[PDB]
Amino acid sequence: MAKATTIKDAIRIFEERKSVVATEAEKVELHGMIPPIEKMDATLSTLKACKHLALSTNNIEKISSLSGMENLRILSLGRNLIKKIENLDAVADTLEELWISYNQIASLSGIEKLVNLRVLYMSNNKITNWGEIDKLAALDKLEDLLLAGNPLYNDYKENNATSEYRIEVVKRLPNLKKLDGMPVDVDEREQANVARGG
Repeated sequence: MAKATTIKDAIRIFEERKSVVATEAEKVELHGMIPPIEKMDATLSTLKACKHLALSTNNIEKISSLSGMENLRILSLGRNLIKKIENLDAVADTLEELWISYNQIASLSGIEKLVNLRVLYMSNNKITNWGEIDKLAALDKLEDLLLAGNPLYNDYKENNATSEYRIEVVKRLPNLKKLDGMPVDVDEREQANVARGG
């Protein structure tokens, strides 16, 4: 369990605790992070040598290195926790491929940005603000996004609204190309035929 203070301490701690090979590496493969993360001086410097960030379980209490994460492009993460929003803006502005199996969020700006990104995978995300999250989450534009785990979508209908979203994509096809393709089930050729045909 490496903490999150300075760049020398953050990487040295990650090399002695998580036993990883950051060293300002363009691609770092860590496992777990520290929940009180706030000042990422390492991100600020490693930003020059930053491109792919890989993690497994990381809680985020705060985040001051938004510009540091503002240069990330690939994010290999499987579980992360976030309550406020102070990084998803720049992170969503520069990220391209965000892989997040589990991720809990509760900020309208964070969700709108991370979803506004290019392609993202969320099989276990935590969002319950259906009111704005539903459409405000780039629902009518979002390029590629996988959503198969959350109270919002599960509130609509576990496996009854997901496929419905697919029919809305094939019919209302505005910008988004892969708005949660999990429920595709090769039925878009039939469901969208009965929904788009009539």
